[PDB]
Amino acid sequence: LRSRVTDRYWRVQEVLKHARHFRGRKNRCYRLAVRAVTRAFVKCTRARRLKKRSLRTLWINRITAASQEHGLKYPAFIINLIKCQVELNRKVLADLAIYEPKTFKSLAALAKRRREEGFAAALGDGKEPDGIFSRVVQHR
Amino acid sequence: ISRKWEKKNKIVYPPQLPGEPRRPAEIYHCRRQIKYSKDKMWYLAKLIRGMSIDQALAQLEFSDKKGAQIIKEVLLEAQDMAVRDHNVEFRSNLYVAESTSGRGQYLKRIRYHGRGRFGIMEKVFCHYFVKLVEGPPPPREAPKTAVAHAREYIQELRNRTITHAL
Amino acid sequence: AAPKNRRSIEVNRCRRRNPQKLIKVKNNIDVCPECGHLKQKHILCGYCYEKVRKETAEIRRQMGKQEGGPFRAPTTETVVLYSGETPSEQDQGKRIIERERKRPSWFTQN
RNA sequence: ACUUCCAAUCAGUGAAAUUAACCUUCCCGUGAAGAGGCGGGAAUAAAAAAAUAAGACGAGAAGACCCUAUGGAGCUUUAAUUA
RNA sequence: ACAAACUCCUAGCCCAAUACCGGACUAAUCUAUUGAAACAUAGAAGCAAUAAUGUUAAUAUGAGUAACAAGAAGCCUUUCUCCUCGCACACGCUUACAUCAGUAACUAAUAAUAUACUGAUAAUUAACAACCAAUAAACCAAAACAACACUAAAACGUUUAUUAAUUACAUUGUUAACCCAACACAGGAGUGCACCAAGGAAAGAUUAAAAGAAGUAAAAGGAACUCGGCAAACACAAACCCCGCCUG
RNA sequence: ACCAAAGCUAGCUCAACAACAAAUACAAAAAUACACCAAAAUAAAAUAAAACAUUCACCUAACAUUAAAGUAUAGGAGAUAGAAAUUUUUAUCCUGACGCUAUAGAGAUAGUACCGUAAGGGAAAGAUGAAAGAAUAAAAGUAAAAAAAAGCAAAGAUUACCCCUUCUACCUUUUGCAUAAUGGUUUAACCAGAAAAAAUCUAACAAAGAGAACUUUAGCUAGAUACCCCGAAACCAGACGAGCUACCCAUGAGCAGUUUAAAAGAACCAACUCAUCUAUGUGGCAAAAUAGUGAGAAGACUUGUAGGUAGAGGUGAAAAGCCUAACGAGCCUGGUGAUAGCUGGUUGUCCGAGAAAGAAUUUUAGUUCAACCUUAAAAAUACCCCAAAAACCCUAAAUUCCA
Ligand SMILES: [Mg+2]
Ligand SMILES: [Mg+2]
Ligand SMILES: [Mg+2]
Ligand SMILES: [Mg+2]
Ligand SMILES: [Mg+2]
Ligand SMILES: [Mg+2]
Ligand SMILES: [Mg+2]
Ligand SMILES: [Mg+2]
Ligand SMILES: [Mg+2]
Ligand SMILES: [Mg+2]
Ligand SMILES: [Mg+2]
Ligand SMILES: [Mg+2]
Ligand SMILES: [Mg+2]
Ligand SMILES: [Mg+2]
Ligand SMILES: [Mg+2]
Ligand SMILES: [Mg+2]
Ligand SMILES: [Mg+2]
Ligand SMILES: [Mg+2]
Ligand SMILES: [Mg+2]
Ligand SMILES: [Mg+2]
Ligand SMILES: [Mg+2]
Ligand SMILES: [Mg+2]
Ligand SMILES: [Mg+2]
Ligand SMILES: [Mg+2]
Ligand SMILES: [Mg+2]
Ligand SMILES: [Mg+2]
Ligand SMILES: [Mg+2]
Ligand SMILES: [Mg+2]
Ligand SMILES: [Mg+2]
Ligand SMILES: [Mg+2]
Ligand SMILES: [Mg+2]
Ligand SMILES: [Mg+2]
Ligand SMILES: [Mg+2]
Ligand SMILES: [Mg+2]
Ligand SMILES: [Mg+2]
Ligand SMILES: [Mg+2]
Ligand SMILES: [Mg+2]
Ligand SMILES: [Mg+2]
Ligand SMILES: [Mg+2]
Ligand SMILES: [Mg+2]
Ligand SMILES: [Mg+2]
Ligand SMILES: [Mg+2]
Ligand SMILES: [Mg+2]
Ligand SMILES: [Mg+2]
Ligand SMILES: [Mg+2]
Ligand SMILES: [Mg+2]
Ligand SMILES: [Mg+2]
Ligand SMILES: [Mg+2]
Ligand SMILES: [Mg+2]
Ligand SMILES: [Mg+2]
Ligand SMILES: [Mg+2]
Ligand SMILES: [Mg+2]
Ligand SMILES: [Mg+2]
Ligand SMILES: [Mg+2]
Ligand SMILES: [Mg+2]
Ligand SMILES: [Mg+2]
Ligand SMILES: [Mg+2]
Ligand SMILES: [Mg+2]
Ligand SMILES: [Mg+2]
Ligand SMILES: [Mg+2]
Ligand SMILES: [Mg+2]
Ligand SMILES: [Mg+2]
Ligand SMILES: [Mg+2]
Ligand SMILES: [Mg+2]
Ligand SMILES: [Mg+2]
Ligand SMILES: [Mg+2]
Ligand SMILES: [Mg+2]
Ligand SMILES: [Mg+2]
Ligand SMILES: [Mg+2]
Ligand SMILES: [Mg+2]
Ligand SMILES: [Mg+2]
Ligand SMILES: [Mg+2]
Ligand SMILES: [Mg+2]
Ligand SMILES: [Mg+2]
Ligand SMILES: [Mg+2]
Ligand SMILES: [Mg+2]
Ligand SMILES: [Zn+2]
Repeated sequence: LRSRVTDRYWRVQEVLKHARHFRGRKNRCYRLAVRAVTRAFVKCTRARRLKKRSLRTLWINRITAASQEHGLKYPAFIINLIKCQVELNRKVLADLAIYEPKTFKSLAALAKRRREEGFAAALGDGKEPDGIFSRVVQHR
Repeated sequence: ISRKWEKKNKIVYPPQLPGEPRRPAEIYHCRRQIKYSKDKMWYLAKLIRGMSIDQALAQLEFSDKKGAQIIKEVLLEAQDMAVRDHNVEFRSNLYVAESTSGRGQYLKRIRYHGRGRFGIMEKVFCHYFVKLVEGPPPPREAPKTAVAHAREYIQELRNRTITHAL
Repeated sequence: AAPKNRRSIEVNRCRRRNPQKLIKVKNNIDVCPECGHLKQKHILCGYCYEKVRKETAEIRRQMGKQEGGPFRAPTTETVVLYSGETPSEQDQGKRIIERERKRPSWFTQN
């Protein structure tokens, strides 16, 4: 009972589906296609991992620029926003930086205020005064 | 073998509704198994494209290549069928729409070398295809002006988005 | 030296479709006022030169008949005649070739 | 110096080894220890035709050298078994 | 501050891997029953190629690159311009030869046209050449322009006798441009007469780069070159060694 | 749009059953004249024994089938080889196919073309229809439709092709490969894991089980689970080869001139023969040539036709030369799927768990044992581990052993 593979056409089609937009001979010849397609998928999955650090880099830059406009550097801005107990994404923060410049300058004013409060608190060398923005709320 | 091109003359259209644009005559013609090579034939085919049939005949006539006499006869045949078998008023009204070479079937032979070595020598044949259309030759495209470029560039600067930003 | 790699069709299209390897369009083509065929500006008309050539061939045949052998050639000037023509005194004393065709319009009497 | 065959341009006919894919730069480092592909820098419209051979550890022959198979063979005798 | 596969967070089908070893499914065939258009349970196997300097077929690249050919003019076979392996037979090839016709494409390494492609028709005629008796007996005495010799001691038959069907005309070879080298090969090929009386064309068209091949000439110098006076010369001669004695 | 692509038939596998007439062995295809006929001597080796000498099934014969039995025996008592006594078997009829469809199946449309002097090798291909007494556009390669700074050619993406940013082709092979290690132009079709002793798993019946012979202290019987592909140089038997070349045996044929008393292995120099030296040529004009230049040129000279010697051999003015474009031993067909501890290859997806060298070895390119490990099972303690304890002169980090 001799058997041959009749459906070889669709087997090839399934790997050429992905190969159509490649340059040169990879979009035709089944060898070249197979290899370039495996390459393509591997870089696909690595890109999934990268694109999270890329987007986060982008965000940090935009936050840095927005912060620079108001004369405050990136680390200062972020730390002080945190020490005020305001937890905001860098995604949400960069979006505020572009599409709501007013609110964002409000934030930068807040952070700057909180920081000067910090310098004054630590240089003052006494334990008593709580700057109005230095109090810490425990939730109920 | 595949014969298709020849059959493109066998299409019969539905009659004309009143006052529409008159669809200009298309004539197809080919010549199969010319003793010329495909690559040389290509240059002749490339030369006459878009020309009016009279200019094409003029060029071909004085050209040196042995393909010239061939493509010439083919254009004359095409013209004769254009006026006779189809109906075309004013036989100089034709221009060349599409001109092209395909490879025909090839002959195989031995080519002796030396020290008893042989190469495999392929006798070359090719087909010549031409499509003629009745009407004055389409206008040749003018090189982009500075007023064009500046328009592209502005249209691009103005197509930007703030990315990943919403 | 043996080529290190097969070239892609891209590279080949670049090389052999170059504007230099394309056949140039000859701009000096005109029509000949007589037969209205095509000719190049600096070259004689092909179709005209044909009928000239044929007639020269035939007149050379008849003047080959008027000569007896290979080495025997006339010392007189020659003048060719056509049906209905009789020699002028300027042209007499010369060898005469007589022809059936009435004198062709492009060939003058002089 | 000059002639002739090649030669280069036009017209016919038309092979060969070779070739993972190539969208096929230079420098200095690095690295399976000598990089067009890595790192840090440089330089850089796009294609032809003509040349020169520095590189592609260039192309040709599963190195004739060397060593290793409980691989072969030819030659010589006090190798060992012997018609 | 920025920085991971680490750790949180929101959801899950819930945690890497070469040799070897376990599991779950399934592509394509065929056979049992179903199924009706692609079928689902079983049973079976020539049961699944991106890799063997894999095998066959076909296509590219190198590449329209390397390389190939036809002396001039005319009235179309007539003159010219040049170079010289020519005609027979033997062997061997087998119709490639002859006439008329056709060549789009096949053969020619291109064309023109055709001794070499295709079709039809014909053809070399025997006195030359092949085939073509035996047995007895005499005969020591070279060919060599052959007188006579030489050493190396020389191929070849006449005549006498005994019988030999006896009787027109047997049968067979008769073309060629040819054969052996894969080729319509710068090569290999015996003999008799020839040096032309016979055979043939070294250039498809240009342009006049380099580098290559072949040839010619060169001021003064004449081996200073280089392993070597190799190659080349308006030279062509002398001498000395080593090794073999010598021709082979 | 070209080039191409598709059919189902020709026939095959495997198995049952059981046109004369003439002409020919003259140099086959030639009617015809004196002879002769006719003949026979063990199979060898490749290979197993991890070498190799004794030994190595099958290869000739028939004897079959179920057993006795892989038992008695025979063996460098190694590798392996291997009976018989004695037992079993019902008739024919009843043919087909979980066999191939044109790279398959015969080598086959054929032993033909073609390749070889010769023995011998040995192909490729066919596809419309009732009727031709009717005329799908899907592989690679190309065309429609040259190409614009940048870089394994993609990916993340973007309004946007690029431009940005991130990435050392793939196999094989190794301690380690982007390697400048091997392999591949590309497409299509072909192209490589076979065994049932022991075991596990699922069932039958059970002190028994098997449709005969056997095995049985839970066993027996049945099913299912298993172990590749391509490569030498070689060696042995029998054929075919001396139209090349080596040497002979027949029978023929050449050698002009010039010099010399001379045909004297004397001079000079042609035809003819060789092959010195240089340059071209190197897939050539040529699987050894062409141009110049050279040696010999009445002799151990060249050359024609026809015989002869054949591989454990022939022939050799020995070069280990030559014996038909590869001779330290010809070519062909068998043995022959020779044998390769050595390269090179080995085809679907997805999950579990996962290895680094202690011994011996003609062994160190390999095997076979231990240790680690994987898959099943049965159990009880396992690592960690405080005192206490382990040598005598000096002797650190630390081990061993245990609640
Ligand atoms: Mg089948
Ligand atoms: Mg994550
Ligand atoms: Mg080709
Ligand atoms: Mg050319
Ligand atoms: Mg580039
Ligand atoms: Mg280093
Ligand atoms: Mg470097
Ligand atoms: Mg060139
Ligand atoms: Mg170079
Ligand atoms: Mg490289
Ligand atoms: Mg080198
Ligand atoms: Mg090697
Ligand atoms: Mg050895
Ligand atoms: Mg050995
Ligand atoms: Mg982070
Ligand atoms: Mg795992
Ligand atoms: Mg298979
Ligand atoms: Mg395949
Ligand atoms: Mg190779
Ligand atoms: Mg392959
Ligand atoms: Mg090509
Ligand atoms: Mg080139
Ligand atoms: Mg050339
Ligand atoms: Mg010529
Ligand atoms: Mg003869
Ligand atoms: Mg031709
Ligand atoms: Mg004869
Ligand atoms: Mg004869
Ligand atoms: Mg004759
Ligand atoms: Mg040859
Ligand atoms: Mg020429
Ligand atoms: Mg020059
Ligand atoms: Mg010179
Ligand atoms: Mg000179
Ligand atoms: Mg001088
Ligand atoms: Mg000197
Ligand atoms: Mg010097
Ligand atoms: Mg010296
Ligand atoms: Mg010299
Ligand atoms: Mg000395
Ligand atoms: Mg000597
Ligand atoms: Mg001599
Ligand atoms: Mg052995
Ligand atoms: Mg073995
Ligand atoms: Mg051995
Ligand atoms: Mg045996
Ligand atoms: Mg077949
Ligand atoms: Mg033959
Ligand atoms: Mg295609
Ligand atoms: Mg880029
Ligand atoms: Mg690396
Ligand atoms: Mg490999
Ligand atoms: Mg290594
Ligand atoms: Mg390296
Ligand atoms: Mg290498
Ligand atoms: Mg290697
Ligand atoms: Mg390679
Ligand atoms: Mg068992
Ligand atoms: Mg049990
Ligand atoms: Mg032996
Ligand atoms: Mg052996
Ligand atoms: Mg003989
Ligand atoms: Mg002989
Ligand atoms: Mg003489
Ligand atoms: Mg002499
Ligand atoms: Mg010379
Ligand atoms: Mg001499
Ligand atoms: Mg001498
Ligand atoms: Mg001798
Ligand atoms: Mg010796
Ligand atoms: Mg020796
Ligand atoms: Mg040989
Ligand atoms: Mg094997
Ligand atoms: Mg031992
Ligand atoms: Mg080993
Ligand atoms: Mg314990
Ligand atoms: Zn005119």
